[PDB]
Amino acid sequence: EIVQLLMEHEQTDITSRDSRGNNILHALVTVAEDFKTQNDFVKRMYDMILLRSGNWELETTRNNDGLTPLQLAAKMGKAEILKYILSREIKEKRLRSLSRKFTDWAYGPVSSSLYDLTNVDTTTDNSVLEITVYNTN
Amino acid sequence: ERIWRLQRARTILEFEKMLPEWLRSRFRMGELCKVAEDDFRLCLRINEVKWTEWKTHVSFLNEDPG
Amino acid sequence: RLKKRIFAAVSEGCVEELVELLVELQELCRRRVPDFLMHKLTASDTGKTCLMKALLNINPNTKEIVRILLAFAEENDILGRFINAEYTEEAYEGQTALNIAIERRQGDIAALLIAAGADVNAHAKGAFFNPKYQHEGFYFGETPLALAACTNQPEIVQLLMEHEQTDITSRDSRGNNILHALVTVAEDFKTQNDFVKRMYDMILLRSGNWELETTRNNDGLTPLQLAAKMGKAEILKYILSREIKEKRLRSLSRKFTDWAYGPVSSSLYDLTNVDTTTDNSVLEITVYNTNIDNRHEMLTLEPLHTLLHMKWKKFAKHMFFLSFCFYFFYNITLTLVSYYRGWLQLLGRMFVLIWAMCISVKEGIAIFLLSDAWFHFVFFIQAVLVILSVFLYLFAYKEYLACLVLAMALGWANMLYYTRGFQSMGMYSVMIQKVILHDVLKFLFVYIVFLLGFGVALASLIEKCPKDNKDCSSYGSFSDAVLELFKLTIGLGDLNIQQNSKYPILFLFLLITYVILTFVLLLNMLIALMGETVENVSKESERIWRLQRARTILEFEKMLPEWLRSRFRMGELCKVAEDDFRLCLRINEVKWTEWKTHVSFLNEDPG
Repeated sequence: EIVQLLMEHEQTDITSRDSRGNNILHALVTVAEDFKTQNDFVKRMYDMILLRSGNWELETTRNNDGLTPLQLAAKMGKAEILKYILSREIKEKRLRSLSRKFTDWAYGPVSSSLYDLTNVDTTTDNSVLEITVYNTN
Repeated sequence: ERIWRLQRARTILEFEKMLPEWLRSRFRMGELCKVAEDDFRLCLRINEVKWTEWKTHVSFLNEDPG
Repeated sequence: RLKKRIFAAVSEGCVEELVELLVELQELCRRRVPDFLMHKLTASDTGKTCLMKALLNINPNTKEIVRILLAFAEENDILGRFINAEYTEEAYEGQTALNIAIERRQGDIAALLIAAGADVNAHAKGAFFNPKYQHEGFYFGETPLALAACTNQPEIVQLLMEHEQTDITSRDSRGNNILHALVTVAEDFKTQNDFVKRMYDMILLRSGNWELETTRNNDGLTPLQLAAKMGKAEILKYILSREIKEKRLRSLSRKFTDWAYGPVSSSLYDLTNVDTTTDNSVLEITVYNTNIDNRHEMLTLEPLHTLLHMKWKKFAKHMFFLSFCFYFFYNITLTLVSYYRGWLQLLGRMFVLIWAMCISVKEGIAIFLLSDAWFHFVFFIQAVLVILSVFLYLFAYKEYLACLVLAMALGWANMLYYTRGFQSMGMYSVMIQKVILHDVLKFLFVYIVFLLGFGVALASLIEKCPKDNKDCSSYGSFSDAVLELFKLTIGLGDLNIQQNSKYPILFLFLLITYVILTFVLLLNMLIALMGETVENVSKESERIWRLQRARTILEFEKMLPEWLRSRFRMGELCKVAEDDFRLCLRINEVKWTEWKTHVSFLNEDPG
């Protein structure tokens, strides 16, 4: 409730970056732990905030360590938030451009979905796939 | 099995990092697909079959299944 | 200009006004006719009508759009060619506007189209609707009724069957009728939650006949035999025992209750295409079909289990034991011939050559029809070695004794095949057979690589000249080193500081590492792994042995004469209905769980 109050407030700045460089999504990633602990309310808040401000601005930024909240979830050990972020299906046709997974065609039970490799597929400098493999911590 | 998948994975990425820049770009797993009006992004196709939950398909990309 | 505004107008459907307006411009522009409006209103490349493109996109206004389209097409009397039009493209060929409304789960529009004269019998044969390499494509059957059935839509199925013009018995391009289609689809309970069995029942009970289930697709299979070829157990249990309670359609059941009194009841099963009096039956397929690996649960079903049991108790037991005797005497005579090298050779050796030739011919014929058959290779190799040793004994050569004794030892290794007649030893030999495959081989590979490593490791150090003393240098070429290591594993090998080895410390270290890597590590690892496999195999070993025993049973059955085979003829004639006489198998049962008054039964007097 308080989150919706603050975002609905016209003066709130959703994209604000704290002293560490983290915006709100980085913060939600550095927190979230596991299902046996938090019962997964962080994924819900992450979705809520993204859908509430339509943009790639939040998820494309970088904290002072030079990481997007996706790459940050890769550096840290957070699987439950990474599955969510890494496959998103947004059903509402307005905000559907924010999804990372799409259904190319579906007929009966058979369906061919489609995934987005931008920061994943290791055509970039440090991607999600290089981190999850070479990260020994 | 998961541990072996991890080791195999690290070998795979090593061999990828040992390739020339052009031969590396020769493979380039994925394909260009048009998601939205201005959005063209490299995508990876995965086919699925699910008998559990049925629905009328509304949001999709192409009408004609290929 | 005009067409694209229409296709986009129905695709969007957010504005039905400019659909009415654009259509009005079409009718006014029609004053130049039925074929014209179809050409202008139908996409020429793919043959897609606007009605198709209107159904492909489901928005809340779609129903009214379809109504407007059908009224506009009826006002010009194009309604006949307008609905029944279909894709001309190679991949989508045959698809009609009804397949789309059924695929998208729209019941109202499907009804409107049916009542509007839509073809319910239209087969859609594309490359997409008849896929090879099933990853990309969907095969539901060609007919629409098969689509509504395979997609789990009971209402639309009842609509189509209640429609007088639908043909239930239609056979698609592959030869499959609707029941074949339901069989090629159904998977398992953990996946589909078993709605296919329900639809199969629904369709059978809806059209009373044996016509559907007695037909054959172009591969020559009934939907029962097809469920046997494929791995489908859940549909096969259903089909294979059916109890239909309604007295009208009761003639379609494959299981009947002969009599029931209190808890005790004697049911009765139907063996027609099951019991292997036909060419390829349900029982021959589930056994000899190697493409499944579901055959565990396949042979535990109701009639099959007791068919195998009854055959064993009738004949296959005595043929199996008898075979054991004739092979046992053979191998003894083979040993007594091998051990002592007047009239003993003349008496026995002839029989050795005879029965060896018989094994060679029979196992050879069986090996021409090709991990289950691995014995047929071994017995054949034995027979080849025996008769070969006989040829080299008649001819003058010294190599005959080698083949003879090797054949003998191989024979005593082939005693194992006859342990499958007993339950306690059968499961044992099964567990051995799996241990050799999963565990021991991995050990022997990684061990032989070490023998080959340390062999050349040590031979090069002991490689110094013996100085014409064979006892000074214990290690000659690479052979003696490997042999000495294998001695050391048994405890025979001689471990000492060796003269002629210029590096006695390195030598000793490199040998101790061999002992450690072998014993305290890689040999115990094997024991742990075997301890892991025994736990998983202990559950399925009985079923596996039941499978092997089953294949032996069917083999002995196929080796009988036509008359002696018909002498047994498991089952009995029983009168199910007025004209129905069918060979049946009786199975007595006692169930305390659920009580009911017995209404449908066969005889009143329990016997």
